[PDB]
Amino acid sequence: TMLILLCNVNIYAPNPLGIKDVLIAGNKIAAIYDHGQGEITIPKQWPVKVINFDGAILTPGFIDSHAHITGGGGEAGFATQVPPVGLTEFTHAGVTTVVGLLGTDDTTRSTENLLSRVYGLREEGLSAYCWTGGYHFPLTTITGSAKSDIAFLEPVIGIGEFAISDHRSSQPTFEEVIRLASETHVAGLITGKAGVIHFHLGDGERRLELIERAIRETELPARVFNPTHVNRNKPLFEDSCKLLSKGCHIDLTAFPAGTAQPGWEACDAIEMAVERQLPLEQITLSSDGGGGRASTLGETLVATLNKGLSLETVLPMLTSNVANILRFKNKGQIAVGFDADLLVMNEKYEITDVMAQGVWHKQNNQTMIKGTFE
Amino acid sequence: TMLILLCNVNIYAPNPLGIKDVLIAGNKIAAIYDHGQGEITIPKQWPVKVINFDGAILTPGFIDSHAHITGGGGEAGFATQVPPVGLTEFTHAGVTTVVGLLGTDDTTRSTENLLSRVYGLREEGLSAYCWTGGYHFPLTTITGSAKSDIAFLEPVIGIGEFAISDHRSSQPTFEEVIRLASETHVAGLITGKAGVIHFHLGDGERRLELIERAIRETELPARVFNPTHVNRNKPLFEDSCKLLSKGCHIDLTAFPAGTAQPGWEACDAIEMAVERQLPLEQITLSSDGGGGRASTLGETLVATLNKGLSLETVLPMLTSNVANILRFKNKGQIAVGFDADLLVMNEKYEITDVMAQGVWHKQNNQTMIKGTFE
Ligand SMILES: [Zn+2]
Ligand SMILES: [Zn+2]
Ligand SMILES: [Zn+2]
Ligand SMILES: [Zn+2]
Repeated sequence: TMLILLCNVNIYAPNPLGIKDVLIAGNKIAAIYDHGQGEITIPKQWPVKVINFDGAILTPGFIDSHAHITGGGGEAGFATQVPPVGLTEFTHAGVTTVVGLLGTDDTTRSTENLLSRVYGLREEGLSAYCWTGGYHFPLTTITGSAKSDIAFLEPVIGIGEFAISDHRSSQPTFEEVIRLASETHVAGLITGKAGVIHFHLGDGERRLELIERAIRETELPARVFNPTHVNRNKPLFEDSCKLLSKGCHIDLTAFPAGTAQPGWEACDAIEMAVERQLPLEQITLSSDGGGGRASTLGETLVATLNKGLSLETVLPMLTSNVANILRFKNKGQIAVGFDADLLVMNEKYEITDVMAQGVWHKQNNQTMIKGTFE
Repeated sequence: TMLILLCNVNIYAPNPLGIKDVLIAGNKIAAIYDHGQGEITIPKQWPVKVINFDGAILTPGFIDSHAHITGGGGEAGFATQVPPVGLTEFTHAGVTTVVGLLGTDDTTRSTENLLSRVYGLREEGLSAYCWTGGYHFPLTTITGSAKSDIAFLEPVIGIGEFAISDHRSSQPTFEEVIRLASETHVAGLITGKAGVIHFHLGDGERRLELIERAIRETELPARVFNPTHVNRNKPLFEDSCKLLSKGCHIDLTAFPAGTAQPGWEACDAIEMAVERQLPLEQITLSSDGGGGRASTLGETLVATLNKGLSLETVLPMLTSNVANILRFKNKGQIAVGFDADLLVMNEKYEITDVMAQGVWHKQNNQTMIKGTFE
């Protein structure tokens, strides 16, 4: 039914509001107000469903800016192509918005594949967007240019994951990179969309040089440049922390626990950023799912809380911080007028309930909706 | 506010429902129920606006399937290119959904212009779609084929307005036409969209021969072939009425009252269809606005009600019959779950209030929203 009243929820918006009741109307958050119960009169003719959550934590849904929705892989032979990621692999991990991309294999996979799968996820109830262009130069696009792709394909928000400082990159020049950045930036103005270039970083010692030079030498705003994997090695993390001062958002990768290799686990990188007093609103977390599994997002969250960080310190990294850089004006907050994408968590931060666009995909820890072929 | 309660409305859905109360929740119709005498208590914390209409007629918004949103013209020199049609030219005529197209001038105007303007009108709060391809062959498209424009550009729903039996046509062959129809039909299957070819008819004596042949000789469903301007001359209208038996929707043009003269005024054609016991669900009316003004849709409606036809007979031709052929599953009806696209009319059938996606564009005879540059 179309109106859902969520009573007695302890809201992290991500900022803590305390105990509230929330009215959902269709796919939107319509009201948030101090908790009552028996003293409210609901008209009998209105289709309202009332759920009492007994003070459970409610958070916005996670926005995963980096997922290989078509499947990634292929770097160890053709048998290593990962199949497309099922709906429930996102929704059950608390992901209510996904941004898809191609990675190393933009030779056998196409943007048509990517965008098709965005529409398919949208048809199944998930919010979904994608990055055009891919990993290599020349770019992989539908229309022949990034500029035209971002302008005319509504779900295309920018260029990604474009590779720098990696043995698998195209060895892009400074001139190539700043031209791509101009394209996405301008397309963002034309469209109101993110207008960012999301960079895959490898383990090359040149690290962020290209981005540092772009911001120092050119007029392109620093927010256009969005490096990911920045916790993959320690010198790179250190340089990424410095780049915050310029105004970039940086994206950590939620590596499977015990896998962060010679870099930092994401929970440790976040602990470091907190201690250092870095601008936390500029830091985000993504899964690399399909490339990775989206459940590492919540695992990283719980590992952080386990260190003694507060939910409101870390939760923006999965929600409002992502929506700010990606210009998703209606996502990432539990606030009136925003989309009804929300999670309920129990006291050990397991996600028990998942709502996407006002529809339950998981409720009382049970699957309500699964993908067509799951 | 995000909930609006429309009280004491006489609903034509288009089917007559009698007097009701209607709850709008964001952009959707959430409840429709019997108008009682006692005012109901609405919880004070919920942002609900209540509005009383004293029994006024409420209808779905008009869906205009044929408008030159960029402007048309150009057929008498370059100074005849019409400027883009303002937002209010649609809303104030009761048009809450428009489908744009290019016409004779697909040489100086592009699908990029068209689709840009679709997104513009959506940003201003109109629902808007477009036809790709245009008038001539080879087609005008963004991606270089209709099939790929329909598959990957969300707002693109089919091919139009493709000219047959007209001195300005490309003199298309049967093989050309059926291949186009194949493209749009399959793209409709892939996407769920209309998957139709909307044909501009001229005054050529060959009339609908190419369509008739396609239906007779091939497996293409009749609903694929959607001729417009079928009232423009009398023999064409006679042939278009026969095409209803094959299962095609046919589209009448709401010519300005002075002016249909070799053919039939749209109100006279509608009256003939009713009298002749034709399948009225298969007949639509569009404005050719920009090409033409959307206010002729209302004018036609009023002219047919003055002949003594009923509002429930004619109103589907502006609303549900259009939604049916174009596969707009959430438009065209005042029913729970459909989009909150609604008109209120006075007893002279003048449009006093216009709601698009739950937002008022006209209220009590006053403009509430205008276009950016109107
Ligand atoms: Zn990567
Ligand atoms: Zn990746
Ligand atoms: Zn025409
Ligand atoms: Zn026209």
